[PDB]
Formats: sequence, C-alpha cells, structure tokens
Amino acid sequence: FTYTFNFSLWDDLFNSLPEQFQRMRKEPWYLRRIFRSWRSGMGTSDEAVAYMRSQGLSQKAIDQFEDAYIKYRAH
Amino acid sequence: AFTYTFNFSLWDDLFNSLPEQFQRMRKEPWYLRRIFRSWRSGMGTSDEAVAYMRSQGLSQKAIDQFEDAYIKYRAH
Repeated sequence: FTYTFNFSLWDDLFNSLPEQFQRMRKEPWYLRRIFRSWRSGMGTSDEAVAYMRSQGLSQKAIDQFEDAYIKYRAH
Repeated sequence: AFTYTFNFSLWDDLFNSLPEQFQRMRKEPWYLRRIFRSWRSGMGTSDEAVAYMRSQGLSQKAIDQFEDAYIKYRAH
C-alpha cells in the first residue's frame, strides 16, 4: 500500500509536518507500520484527530492522513 | 479559530453514525463554525435544537457533545 499525499509548496514551507508525520508521508513502509499498529490498537478517529491537532497539523493534513488510513484499511 | 474535538467511540461511529450534516460539523471545523454562527444569529433555543437532534436520530451522547461544542463556541 502506498498513498501519495497532496501538499503544496506553501504547506511544505509554512505548515511543515512534525517529524513522525513527515516520515509517514515520505516512507511507505513507515506509513504502513504505523497504520498497522493503529488498526491493532482499535484507536478512534476522534482520538487521532485530537492528537494530530495537538501536534499542530493543519486540517488539510489531518484530512489527508485520515483519507490515507481509510484507503489503507480497504487495501 | 474555534475547533472542538468530539469524543465518539468506534461503537458510535459504526452503530450510531451521525446524519450527514452532523458528520460534516464533526469533521470540518469551518462547517461547525458556519452552522453555530447561523444558529447563534437566529436565536434558536436549546430545547428546539435538542428536539431536532432527537428527530434526526442522534444519541443523547451526540446531543450532549454538540450542545457542549456550542457552549464552548459561544465563549470563544
């Protein structure tokens, strides 16, 4: 499974992802590792969103990571 | 800009899923804000909001969290 994200140059400069999210965006094996753990632990969407907001992710970023996870479950 | 993170469980998301317009408010902060600002302008009452949410099949847990979100929105 691979997901290609959709961040603009503006995003990359001024909304830069925290290191662990950047690593998921850039390294498919890590995206998969994290998604697999998340799926195992039965974590909820609202908990995920609350965490990402606390880490300073944009709503755009949150939407894309939620989308990637949805596509990952199906895959 | 005001944001509220809801607290629904996996059980809620599967078996108590929100109607589309409520799901949208839950997932999209700009839409939560749009609706709350319109609600605030229209001077609708709490019992009217609850009556509507009940008719839409929202759980009491959902109703409580949207009421809470609105209270926090008004303060913010």
